[PDB]
Amino acid sequence: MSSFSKAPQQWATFARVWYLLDGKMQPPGKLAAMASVKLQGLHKPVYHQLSDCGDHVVIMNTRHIAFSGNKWEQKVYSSHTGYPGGFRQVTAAQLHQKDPVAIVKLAIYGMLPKNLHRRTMMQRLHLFPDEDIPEDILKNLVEELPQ
Amino acid sequence: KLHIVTRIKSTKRRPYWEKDIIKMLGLEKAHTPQVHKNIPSVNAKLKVVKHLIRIKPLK
Amino acid sequence: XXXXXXXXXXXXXXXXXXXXXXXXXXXXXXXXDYHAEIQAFGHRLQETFSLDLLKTAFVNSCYIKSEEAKRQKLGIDKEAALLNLKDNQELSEQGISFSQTCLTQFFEDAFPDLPTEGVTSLVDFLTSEEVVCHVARNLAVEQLALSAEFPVPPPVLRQTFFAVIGALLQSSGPERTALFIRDFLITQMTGKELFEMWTITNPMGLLVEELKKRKISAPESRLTRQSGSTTALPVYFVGLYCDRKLIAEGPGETVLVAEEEAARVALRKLFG
Amino acid sequence: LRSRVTDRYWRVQEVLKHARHFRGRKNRCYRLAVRAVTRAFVKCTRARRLKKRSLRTLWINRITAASQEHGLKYPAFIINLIKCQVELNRKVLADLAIYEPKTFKSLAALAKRRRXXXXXXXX
RNA sequence: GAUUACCCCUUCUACCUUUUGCAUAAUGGUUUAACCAGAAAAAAUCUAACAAAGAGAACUUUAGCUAGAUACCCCGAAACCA
RNA sequence: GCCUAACGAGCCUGGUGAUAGCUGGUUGUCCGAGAAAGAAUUUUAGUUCAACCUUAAAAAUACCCCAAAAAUUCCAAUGUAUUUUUAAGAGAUAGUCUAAAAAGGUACAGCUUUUUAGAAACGGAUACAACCUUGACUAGAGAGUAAAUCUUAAUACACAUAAUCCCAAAAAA
Repeated sequence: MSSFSKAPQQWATFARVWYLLDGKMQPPGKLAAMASVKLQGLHKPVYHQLSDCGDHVVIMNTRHIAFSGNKWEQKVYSSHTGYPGGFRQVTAAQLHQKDPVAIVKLAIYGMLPKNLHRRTMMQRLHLFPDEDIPEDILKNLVEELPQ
Repeated sequence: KLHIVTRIKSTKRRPYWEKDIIKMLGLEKAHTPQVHKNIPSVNAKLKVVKHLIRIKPLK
Repeated sequence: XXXXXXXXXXXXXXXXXXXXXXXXXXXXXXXXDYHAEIQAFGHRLQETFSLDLLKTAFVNSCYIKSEEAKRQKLGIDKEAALLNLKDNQELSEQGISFSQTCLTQFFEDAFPDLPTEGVTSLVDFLTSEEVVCHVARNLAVEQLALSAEFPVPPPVLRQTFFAVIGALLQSSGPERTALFIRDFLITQMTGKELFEMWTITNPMGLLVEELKKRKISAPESRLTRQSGSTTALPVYFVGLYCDRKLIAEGPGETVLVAEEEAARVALRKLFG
Repeated sequence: LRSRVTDRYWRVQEVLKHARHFRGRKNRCYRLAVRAVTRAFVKCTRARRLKKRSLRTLWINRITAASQEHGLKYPAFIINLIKCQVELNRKVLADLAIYEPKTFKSLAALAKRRRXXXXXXXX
């Protein structure tokens, strides 16, 4: 083919590939790392920062996640409002008993770089406490990497 | 035999007399090797700045 | 002095809102003579002969008609430039014919496995007006071209270019021409467009014709797998085979487009 | 006696000519144009200095990706390439990591071969 | 810098003045135009004239003497006197 | 208090461009070299020569310096380059911190008063004057490294707006 005068290689953009990640005892935040790698598209040799070539990751069985140590009761999630004394402390236990899909999502929410692309790639992430996937009627690729 | 002196560390932040020693060894730059004869006069100065340099015997 | 710079700035600022048309006679700053141009033309290119035919090659009928028109209008004197056009049209005629023959020989020798339809298509694309005229303008032939009305329009530069061709055919013979043209045209193509304009109508059916003509085997399309995406485009994996042997495989957004691309890749695959 | 004449006006005209495409008074006023021009040149130098760093990091990321596809990480691949006496730059290596998976697959195969031979010779 | 004929992402703590140190929440400025603040040769260095003499009736002179060329910016009081 | 809207002594004009060691200011390019404290002063926010520095020439030699000897004061040798002599000309003299040794203070201070040393890209330390790495040509879609970045230490028959000692997590070459 042809190449001219010192240029980086990117053509236009491509289509993202949807991936599936299993639950059941994989460490929280340890999965969020590689899920953020797949979210950014760092696993693809064609990766570009501005192009946002990141894929769409779907994880299942988020309630079956297992955190080691005593961190179950000892982890405190802080939620503060505009009102004075609106500081709220929610333990990982109670949060798991209420809204588990939030936990892992938060573990991902700190991994990604800031500003736009964070929320942009955040919309590419979906979590469910139990397995129901109408999106599985649509054939997708499954990747298995347990810890 | 003959000893070759190489500068692996800066003379900056160090006393001026050490810089004078390095100038005596003929090192104007880091990592630059210099061939020198073995004598107590040179060996002493070599022992002064030894912590700032690496010396290897050759030839 | 500030007056000369204010006048230069005012002229340079006046040329922004006013654009004058390009003139052929006032184009070159130095005096333009026939011998100077043909001399440089002889020094640059390998071999150049028939200076009269070369000068005639850059002569167009419009300039002659305009000249004779001015001769009739003013009525001062009368001269005959008539022979120029009559000598040019013949060179152009032979030029076109020999160009067709030469290019046909090129496509015949280079790609023997290319079907007649492909040969016709590639010849039609290679002899196309727009491309050749583009090569002309890129070679700055318009500077050597003589046109009274306007320098720009393609019917001038194209006929002029073909006249130059025929001139090289008569003067320098075929052996030199084959060196000249063959170098440029190939370098100009560079694209997939060559087989794309022939694929504009029923790619599948064309592949059917080629396969039935060569191996006498009906092509079969079979979906080997599907990876769906509801948001942007779904991806279907389409295989294309003959006699259980897979010819090609490829992804597509829709079944139609997938089959089109598969048929295209398979089309260029059988080109060799 | 001299005069201000066209000198200052021409200098301002030049600075403002270089101040085009700028936002607001900086593409209009002279002083802000100069102030923005200085910053523009400093940023030119600095970004032209860090461009190599950004490209290097990007290439390292790409090669890391292509390597991880083959089961090995970036540092191991680098070490193996060093002991293979390969001076190939990471730019061309990334270009091969994109367009020509076969060459990178061969280099990765030789990498795993050298690693297995070293691990078998050490034992 | 990349990128599309526009933008998001990434890389960066205004200028000046005053200071050990200012993006500093120290100082001055709405913007633009214009106005606006280093002009003194003794000894010296240097370029030439002549040389125990130079220099246009005056001075210097154990190589001098004569000539030319080189370095020391503005605004502001409270008050005093007639 | 008042004496033409402000009187510890009116206003106008002139002396007058009064005096200001103060404060606020002082405009084109490129190249080389490049300063933070010795004693005095009706002096400390200013000056005068040393401690330095710069220009242009000459005659010298100088330093790092071991045993003869009294942390140094001296001197071979070493590998070095400089050290002045003379001729003109500057500016600077209200500075800090760390490390070490001191003094005052309370084995307080981003504390003060001295001696020695270092110090002041845009790498590292989250950002940040000295701490760590490095001495400073332009250009280049090259390469090799320096420091650094994420963790290590435990058992008994208490301040005041929203959290974590820089994200999220992790584990115990």
